[PDB]
Amino acid sequence: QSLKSISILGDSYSTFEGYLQPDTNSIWYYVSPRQQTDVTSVKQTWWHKFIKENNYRLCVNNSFSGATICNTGYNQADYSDRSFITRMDKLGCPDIIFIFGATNDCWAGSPLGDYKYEGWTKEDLYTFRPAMAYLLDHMIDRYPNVEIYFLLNSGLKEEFNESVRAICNHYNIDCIELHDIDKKSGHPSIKGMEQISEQIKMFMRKT
Amino acid sequence: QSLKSISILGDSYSTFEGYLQPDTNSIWYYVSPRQQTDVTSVKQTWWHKFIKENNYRLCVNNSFSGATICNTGYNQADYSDRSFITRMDKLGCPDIIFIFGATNDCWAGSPLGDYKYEGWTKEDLYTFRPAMAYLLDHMIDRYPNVEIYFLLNSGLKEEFNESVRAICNHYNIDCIELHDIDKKSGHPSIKGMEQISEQIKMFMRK
Amino acid sequence: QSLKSISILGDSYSTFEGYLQPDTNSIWYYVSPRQQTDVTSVKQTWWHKFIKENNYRLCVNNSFSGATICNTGYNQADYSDRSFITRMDKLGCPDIIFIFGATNDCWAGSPLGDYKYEGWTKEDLYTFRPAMAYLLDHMIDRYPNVEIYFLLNSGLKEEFNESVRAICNHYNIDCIELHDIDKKSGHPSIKGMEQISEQIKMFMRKT
Repeated sequence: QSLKSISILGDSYSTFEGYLQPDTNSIWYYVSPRQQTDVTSVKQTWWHKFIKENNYRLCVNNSFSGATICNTGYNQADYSDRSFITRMDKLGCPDIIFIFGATNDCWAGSPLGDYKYEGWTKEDLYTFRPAMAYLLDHMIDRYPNVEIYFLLNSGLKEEFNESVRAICNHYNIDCIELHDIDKKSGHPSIKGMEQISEQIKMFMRKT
Repeated sequence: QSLKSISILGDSYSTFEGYLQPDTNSIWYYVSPRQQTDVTSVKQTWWHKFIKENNYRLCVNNSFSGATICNTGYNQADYSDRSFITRMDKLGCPDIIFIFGATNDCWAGSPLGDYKYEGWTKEDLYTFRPAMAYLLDHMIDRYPNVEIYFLLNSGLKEEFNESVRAICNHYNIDCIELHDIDKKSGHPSIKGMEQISEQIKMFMRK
Repeated sequence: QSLKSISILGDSYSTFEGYLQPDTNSIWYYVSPRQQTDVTSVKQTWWHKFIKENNYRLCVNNSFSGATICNTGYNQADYSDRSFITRMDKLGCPDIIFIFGATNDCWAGSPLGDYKYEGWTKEDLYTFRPAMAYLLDHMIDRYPNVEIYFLLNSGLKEEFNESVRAICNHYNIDCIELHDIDKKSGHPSIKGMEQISEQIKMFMRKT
C-alpha cells in the first residue's frame, strides 16, 4: 500500500526555491524567475512531474546550482563544499534515487582524469572519472536495495558522455541518456522539463 | 509489507512532551500535567491511539501549542515564527498527513480576510482564508501522492468552520468534522482524545 | 513493492566511519583501521550484511562507540550525553529497529540496580535494570508498530544476560542471544560480523 519515495542528487536543473535540503543550497529556479526562463512553478519541474504522475512520493531533493560531481569547479576553484560526492550522504531514506549531474563538470572544464575504481585519494577526487566512480561506489553501499538511476544531460562533450556511461556500466547502474531537451539560458524550459519526465517514463517502460 | 507512516501538523491538541519536532516547539500536554487535564501519557493522545490501533507508523509530529494557521496570533501579535504555513515544510517523508488547526485563529480573533487561491502576499497571510488556501496549495505540491486530512475541531465559530470547509473543498482535501469532543481547560480529555481517534476511523471506514 | 527500512541503536559493534547519525558519534570501525581488526569495509558489518542480503533498506544507524544503556559509564563517569536512553529518540522513521547494547554497561561496572517498570527518576536511570526498562518502554511508544529486536552480545556477565532477558520478556520484545561470536580486540572480526548476521537470520526463521 505504501508508495515508493524518490530523492534527487542534482544541480541547477533539479533546483526549485523552497524544495532544497539543506535550505542553504544555491537555487537556479525561483518562483519569480531571476534568469530568463518560462518555468515559474515546482509543478513544472521534471522531478515533481515524474514523481506526481507515476504515483511516487518526494523524499529529499539535495540539488545545488552550479555543483560539479568532482571537487574542481569553474575557473579551477575548489568545489569540495558543494560537490555531489560531498552531498551524497544527505538524501533522507528513499526507495529510489535520481543522480542528475556532470553538466557543470563538462562546462567548468574539470579535468577528466583516469578511470579509478578503488583507493581514491583527495587528489583523485578533483578529477571527473575517479569522482564519478567514488560517487556510485559509496552510494550503492550507503543506500542498500535502493534503485539508483543516473540521468545524463543532452548536449555534453562526448568524453563526459562516454565516461558516465562506462562508470555506470561498471557499477551496474542504469544511465538514462536524455536527448533533444528544449532549453532557455542553457537550462530546461517548461517543454524541456516535460521531455525529461517523459524520457524517464519511456526508460522505465523499457526497463 | 511496509506500513504507511503518519505525520501531524497540529497545535495544543496534538502536542506531547518529548514527541515534537523541532524539540523547541511549545508543549501543552506534559507527563506530569501543568494545565488542568487528566491526560498524562502519549498512549492516550488521539494521534498515538489512531496510529497504533490502525496499524500505522509515526513519522513527524510538528505540533506547537497556541499556533495559528495564519501569521496573526493572540492580541494581534506576529506569529510568523510558529504558524502552520511556516512549519508545513518540516513533516519528514510521510504517507499520510493530518492537519489539526484553526482553533487558535478562531479564539485569537485573527482577521478572517477574503478567499484567495493564488498570488498570496506577506500582508494576505496575516488573515485566515488566504493562509488556509496557501497551506493546502503548498502542502499538496510539497507532499505529492500523500493523503492529506484536515481535522476540524468542534465548538469553533461558524465563519471558521465554513471557511475551512470551503477551502478544503476547493483543493479536494477531506475535512473531518469533529463533534462533541469532551474537553477539560478547553483541551481534549482522555475521553475526548478517544472520541477524536474513533471519529477519524469512522470517517476512514465510510 | 516498497521494502522495509531498518535503524540501529548500537555501541562500538554497530559503528562504521561515515555511516553514523549524528555524524559526531564516536566510531570504532574505520576504513583504515585504528585498532587491530581485519574489518575495513561497511559491507563486512553485521548490520549492512543483514540489511543488504535480506532485501531491506538502511534507515538510521545511531551507534556510539563505548556508549552504555544507562547513564553510568567507565570509572563511574556520567554518560548522559551518549547513553542509549538519551539517543533512542533519533532513529529516523524505520519499519524495524535493532538495539545492540549492554556490553559497555557490563565492562564499565555500571551498577545493576533493581528492576523498575515505571516512575523512573534521574537517579534510577544511572543503574542498568531501570535504564533498560525505560529504553524499551519509551521506544515501544515512540515507534508504534515497528518491529524491535534486542541483540544480546555473547560473553557478558550472567547478571546482565538475565536482566536483559527478563526486561525484554516483560515488554514482549524479542531478545536474540548471540553465541560464540569470533572477536579481535574484544570486537567482532569479519567472521564475527558474519556470525552475527547469520544468527539474526536463524532467529528470524525459528520465530
